[PDB]
Amino acid sequence: EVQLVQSGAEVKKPGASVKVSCKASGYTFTDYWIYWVRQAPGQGLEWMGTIDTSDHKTSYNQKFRGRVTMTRDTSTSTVYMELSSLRSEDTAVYYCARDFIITVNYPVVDYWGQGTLVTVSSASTKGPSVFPLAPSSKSTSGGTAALGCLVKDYFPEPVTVSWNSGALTSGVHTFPAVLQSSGLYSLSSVVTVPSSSLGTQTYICNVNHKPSNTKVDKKVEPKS
Amino acid sequence: QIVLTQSPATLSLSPGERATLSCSAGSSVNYMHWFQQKPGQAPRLLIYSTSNLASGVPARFSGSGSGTDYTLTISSLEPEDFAVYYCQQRSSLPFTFGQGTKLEIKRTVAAPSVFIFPPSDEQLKSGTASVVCLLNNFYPREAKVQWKVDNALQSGNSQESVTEQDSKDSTYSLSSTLTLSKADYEKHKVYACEVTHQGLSSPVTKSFNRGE
Repeated sequence: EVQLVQSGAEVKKPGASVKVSCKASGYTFTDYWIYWVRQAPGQGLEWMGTIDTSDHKTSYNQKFRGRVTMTRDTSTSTVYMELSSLRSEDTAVYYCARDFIITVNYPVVDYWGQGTLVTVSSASTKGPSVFPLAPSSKSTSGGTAALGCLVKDYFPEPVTVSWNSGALTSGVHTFPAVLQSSGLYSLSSVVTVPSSSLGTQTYICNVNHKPSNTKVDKKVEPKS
Repeated sequence: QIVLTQSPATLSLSPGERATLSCSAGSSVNYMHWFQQKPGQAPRLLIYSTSNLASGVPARFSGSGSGTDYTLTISSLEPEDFAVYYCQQRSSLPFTFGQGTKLEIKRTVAAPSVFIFPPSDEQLKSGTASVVCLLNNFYPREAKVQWKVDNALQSGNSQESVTEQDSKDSTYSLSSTLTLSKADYEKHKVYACEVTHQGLSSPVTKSFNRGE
């Protein structure tokens, strides 16, 4: 089986460098070039460059101005991409991909790594504060109400959120995080429930921010 | 430095219909590649050198075009085909991608279910107030959320977040969060979120009075 396996997520300060690995297996490493593409959150695709795994020839996107260096180790079938002098706008998922030659006798068989998230920020690791999005006390015999929790001011990504230890899943919406002007992330998770049982059913949002080893369970209920 | 312009930005169709996606290059290229991308996944090559199917790609995908104008056609759409599609040229360095076309599922109009949430007393102690307006399970994606504080229109102090199109009911959900200092928050009374959407015959306003 062909596999391209990349190194794990990175968090870096501006000015530092990052070196991402792309480990190839299941085919003849020196028979295919490898190239790299990145994608900033919510944005499109940007080609970074390519490397010949046989003789170390390279070509790069000159927009990176010599900050990108691609290398390869035949002893370990690994390609590396180093991006130097990092800036906040380099925050992106970085992908390696096996190149292809369009003039082959057979259909191209396409293979990609799983991607590596690189976060570039001056922010420090911080666990979130978790605040209730409280439902209206207003109840009806068969109406519904929304409630949720606001998971605010954490760094870096990611956080996970479940409800009632995973027992409550249908109608849960956990929104994509937004990056605030402070450099800290915030998101909300909500769920729709019957309004008639808000006083007797317990709704708990389970928040886990592994980078800060923060685990919080927050009960959400009508105010006053 | 060859610019690839894709159109339309979003394409809304139902399963079984036929999708036509366009890619226009700013100068001529010898061929065009096409990639598919689903949320949380790497891009996947579908068509190479304008018309050739990558290994394992089903025959309902076909590509055509020449010069500066290329097309990806997807017949009898399956649910697995709704995704973002990127064209790529490799005729001139640096290789460049189009900005992408989102192919999303068309369904009947669904009005949002709208809720407003005041800041918690716990957060207020910390010196900030977040007010949240929630729009649940609506279609189409287009929606306007307007914040007013004592009838003053708020600009620049809210952020919106939207879910991916739901795999089961094909709807979107949206949160808009208005952030104020505690100082600013305690100076005003009426907090209101007004939602405009095709499924609402007139805009829906949810509001509360601070301290009530």
